[PDB]
Amino acid sequence: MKLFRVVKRGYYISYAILDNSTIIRLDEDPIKALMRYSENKEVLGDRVTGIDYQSLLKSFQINDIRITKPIDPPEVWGSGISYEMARERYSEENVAKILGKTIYEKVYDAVRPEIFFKATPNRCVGHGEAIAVRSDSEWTLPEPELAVVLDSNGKILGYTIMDDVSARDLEAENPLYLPQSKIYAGCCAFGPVIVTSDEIKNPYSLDITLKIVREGRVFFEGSVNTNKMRRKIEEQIQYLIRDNPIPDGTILTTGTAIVPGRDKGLKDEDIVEITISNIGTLITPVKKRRK
Amino acid sequence: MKLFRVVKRGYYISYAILDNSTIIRLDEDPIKALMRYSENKEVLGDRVTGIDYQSLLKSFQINDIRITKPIDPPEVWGSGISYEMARERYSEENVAKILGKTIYEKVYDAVRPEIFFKATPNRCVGHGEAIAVRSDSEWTLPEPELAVVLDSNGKILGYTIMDDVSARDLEAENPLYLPQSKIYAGCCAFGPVIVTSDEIKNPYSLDITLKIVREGRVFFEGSVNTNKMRRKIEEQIQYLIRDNPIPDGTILTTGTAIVPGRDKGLKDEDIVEITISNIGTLITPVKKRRK
Amino acid sequence: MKLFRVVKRGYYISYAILDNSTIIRLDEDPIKALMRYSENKEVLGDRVTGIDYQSLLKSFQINDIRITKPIDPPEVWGSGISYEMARERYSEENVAKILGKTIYEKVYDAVRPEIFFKATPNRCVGHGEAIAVRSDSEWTLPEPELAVVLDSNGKILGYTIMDDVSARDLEAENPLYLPQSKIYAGCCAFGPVIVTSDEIKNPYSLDITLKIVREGRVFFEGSVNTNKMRRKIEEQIQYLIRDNPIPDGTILTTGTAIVPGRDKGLKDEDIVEITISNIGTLITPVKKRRK
Amino acid sequence: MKLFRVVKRGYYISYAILDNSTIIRLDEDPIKALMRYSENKEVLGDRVTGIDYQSLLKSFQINDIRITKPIDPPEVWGSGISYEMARERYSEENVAKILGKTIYEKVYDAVRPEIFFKATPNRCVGHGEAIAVRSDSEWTLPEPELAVVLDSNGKILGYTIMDDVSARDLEAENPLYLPQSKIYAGCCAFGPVIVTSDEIKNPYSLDITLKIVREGRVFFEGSVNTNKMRRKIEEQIQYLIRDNPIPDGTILTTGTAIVPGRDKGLKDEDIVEITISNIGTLITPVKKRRK
Ligand SMILES: [Mg+2]
Ligand SMILES: [Mg+2]
Ligand SMILES: [Mg+2]
Ligand SMILES: [Mg+2]
Repeated sequence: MKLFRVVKRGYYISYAILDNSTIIRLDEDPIKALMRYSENKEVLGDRVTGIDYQSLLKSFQINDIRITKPIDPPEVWGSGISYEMARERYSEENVAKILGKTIYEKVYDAVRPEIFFKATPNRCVGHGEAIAVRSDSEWTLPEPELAVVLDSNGKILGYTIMDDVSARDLEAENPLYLPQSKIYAGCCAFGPVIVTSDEIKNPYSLDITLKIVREGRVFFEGSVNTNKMRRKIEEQIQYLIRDNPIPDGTILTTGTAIVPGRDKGLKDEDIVEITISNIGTLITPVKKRRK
Repeated sequence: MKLFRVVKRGYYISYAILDNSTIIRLDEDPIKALMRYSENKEVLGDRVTGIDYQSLLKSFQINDIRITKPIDPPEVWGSGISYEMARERYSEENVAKILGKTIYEKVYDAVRPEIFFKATPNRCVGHGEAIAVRSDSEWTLPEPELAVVLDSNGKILGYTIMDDVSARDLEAENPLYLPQSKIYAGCCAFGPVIVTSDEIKNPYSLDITLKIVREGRVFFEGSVNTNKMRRKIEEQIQYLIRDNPIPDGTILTTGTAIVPGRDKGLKDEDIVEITISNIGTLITPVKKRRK
Repeated sequence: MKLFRVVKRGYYISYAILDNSTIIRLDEDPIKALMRYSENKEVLGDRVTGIDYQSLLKSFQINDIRITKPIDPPEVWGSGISYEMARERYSEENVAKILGKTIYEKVYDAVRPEIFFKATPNRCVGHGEAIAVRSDSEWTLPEPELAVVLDSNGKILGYTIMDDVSARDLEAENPLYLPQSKIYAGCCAFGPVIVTSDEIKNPYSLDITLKIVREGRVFFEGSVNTNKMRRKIEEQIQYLIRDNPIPDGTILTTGTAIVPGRDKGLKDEDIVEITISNIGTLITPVKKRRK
Repeated sequence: MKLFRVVKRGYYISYAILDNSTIIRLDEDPIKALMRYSENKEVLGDRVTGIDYQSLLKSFQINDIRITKPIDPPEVWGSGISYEMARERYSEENVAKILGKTIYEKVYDAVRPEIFFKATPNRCVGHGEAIAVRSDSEWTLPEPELAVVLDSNGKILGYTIMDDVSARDLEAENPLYLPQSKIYAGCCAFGPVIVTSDEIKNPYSLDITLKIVREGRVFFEGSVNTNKMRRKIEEQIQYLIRDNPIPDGTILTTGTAIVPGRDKGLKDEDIVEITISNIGTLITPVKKRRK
């Protein structure tokens, strides 16, 4: 099952695609629906015709329906430095270091992984909506990541594409600026669907692709497979929930492996496109904040 | 006006003390009430007798009413290293450093202050309720701080006492562990009242006192005045709201100046008592989390 | 306990007077409060000062509070011809008769009492508000009646004063017009309080007084005691609930004994005043409807 | 457009059939939907497949959906004696009479029509649900009637079939018993659809058919056309709303022309079937109330 959501005349409607391309309009709240499917694979609703899912993916709007965030995640959390190359996330001198070894280098090996708070729902956007670059950032990069939807016990309810938008220049100036670099209006995008757990045989065998498009131009193109992830998702979940209650429908984003260069900073009117196998392609325009 | 709130048979009731010791039961939501007073000093409600505020402060419960968090803050944010001595927040080698200078040392001077995400409302507790020490922390300290209640424009609606409970050992191991050290069930307490802006002539002239009590014993006693704060509150507010919408009733906690020693780690059954001039004394029992 | 309710800035607040003239502001819905008192005499709320009940009775408004209907009764039902003299309710020829005996004459004796539907809550008014005379009525009379508040089982939760406003001319033309004569905007008023069951030792020993005031002038004055009621209230309740569910807070009005003459028809600007022992005095201005 | 409603796992869902047999699941409340269609013929929702309307009509339930009342009418009102033959509604002596002429005879001619209060929503049932015979009734008859759905101004939003269930024996004993004879649990049924105003060219040219079925047996069969209605619907509406606000979605039932004989009283397990042209057939089992 693949869940999506549209806004229509100020109200939300949720939908699900079943393997055979048939669309079901949902009776329940989409988070409730994900919890139910997790149990017995039951889906409550009616089969609809005239909802053109493929056109929604391409055009964002048809008639008076517009695709958006597939759910409102009460909380969003991130995980850091979960790939081999991620040790080198900012290799240049000026990095913070613990006795000669950099903070990122140290955390890559350490028993305890990095976990940070990413976003509240109102700070998130979806397919076809604008992500944002801070007014005081000179170097902001999108981070293509696989993300899980969780229940309150830390059980995986589904998978989706997330963009961990990061003001990389601010983080570099001082690791104490990390929350400012990560948390703001439009700092995060996800979708276009949430896929149920059975839609992915092996989460550690999916292609993640990032393209940045500037005035028709492919400004960057990069691809890494999830078989290169060295810190497993279950361990990330484990540390996130320890002494820390998370509500149903929380999203954990599992860290990036694709890092554009210092000169590949995002700017106004850019188009970020992120693809993951079996999920789809998340497309977001870019908008620079004014002082 | 000083606002407090009680839970009574599963429902909330808000109250306000006016200068002349008279108690008013509020008609409106306490956040709405704070916004209104901010405008014209109007308070909607009825004068009550038989609500013994002084006894509530001492005993927490009388009959079937219990004092608690005076509001539900939709978000709580913290500010870091805002006092002269705070450069030395963990002076010992092993600290992360940028070209010989430590991260805390650097941020104390830098134009940009430290701002981090502290808590969601359900992660907060109030007067007479238990704060918590993480199951995997060997060194947790309370941070006595002055905190402001804000509206969505960043206007100060009032002041209160906050305890920025911190797993200091985790932060020390790696500054990337800071969110884990700061954000969890019972990581934050505030109250016992919120005082309106006019109740404090000068926020930069108040005594903050911390006492930790172990089995009747004064395990620690420390006091610093707010005239020692080097980073003003308005600048902290400025950086918090930049490209970052905050809902009405958000709390910003302004940083601590009282730092107990490495051996003064909190443990089960401890009692933390925090006093600030004109506000009152916040009292919370301590509870250690089990693995 | 005596319950009243005020509207204040578009919202309701309920209050109760206890024997010793002390005022309690209620925590619960007033219907819920009546149900609870019915059980164990428990009242949930805070004692207030500065609510001048006696002034409310006289002046209707003080500052920004106005007295109104003490509850919203989901349904209001009436009982007919429950007094000895009520056989003569319209004695003049032209009355409908069953084999020489009039319909009212017949129902006075018959095993089955008269029960009719009186009003929905939005068709009711309270102390100090305008009752209404139909645009097409040439002869409308107020009917001073004792009324009970009931729960869903038909248990008496309290007593109050009701005015069964009746377009008597329409009823006289044809008994099939009775619902039009009885049910309309402002066809019904009650209050100013609801008194709990223990506030009345004997419901069959209370003085009911009707006065109609026209431009300072006592246009009518009449008084009958409830010891003259020949059809008991419990029997009226019995027939009302038979195969007929009534929601909590339903009001049954028990029939009138005071019937002004054919020439005493109500008109614009009139003031109806109804007094019952131990309850109080219901005062309503009169307003004639325009075609 | 023809509206129906199902209950499914404790929640309601509304649907509409468009001329071409296509089913639309509604976005809005069905009363809101009727008001909108009344304006510009706009319908908000999605086309569905797998909702078998014809099977619902026949079988009441399929899988986990059950047809019921198409709306919750906040109020239901009735009109009386609107057909030529209705003068003879109980011709036998013992009838109430005004100077030799019976009450029904008088009201048939009189400028003012009969209007009475019929039911609250919780006293109503729909297609496939049980109507009821009072425990103390020895002669109850169904009254097949055309009914209008109205807005607050008295504008016709649609048409439907209603059964004005009447304890005829109680009415006959005394016209003052009419409300007891008319208003009770299960005193009223309507459906199975509401048809929009354009679905009926002439309301005064429709066949109304009543059949009562006892153990497979046609116990009664009767049919009258609406071209025999002598009191027009607009006049009934006019008198209903005069000085009398009615909420959106109120139903007025326009009076019956089919009156079974004194021996045709309903009993337990009976099946009442009512047909009107262009609307459909309302089917309700019968259940006798126990003392
Ligand atoms: Mg990331
Ligand atoms: Mg702190
Ligand atoms: Mg009366
Ligand atoms: Mg009828």
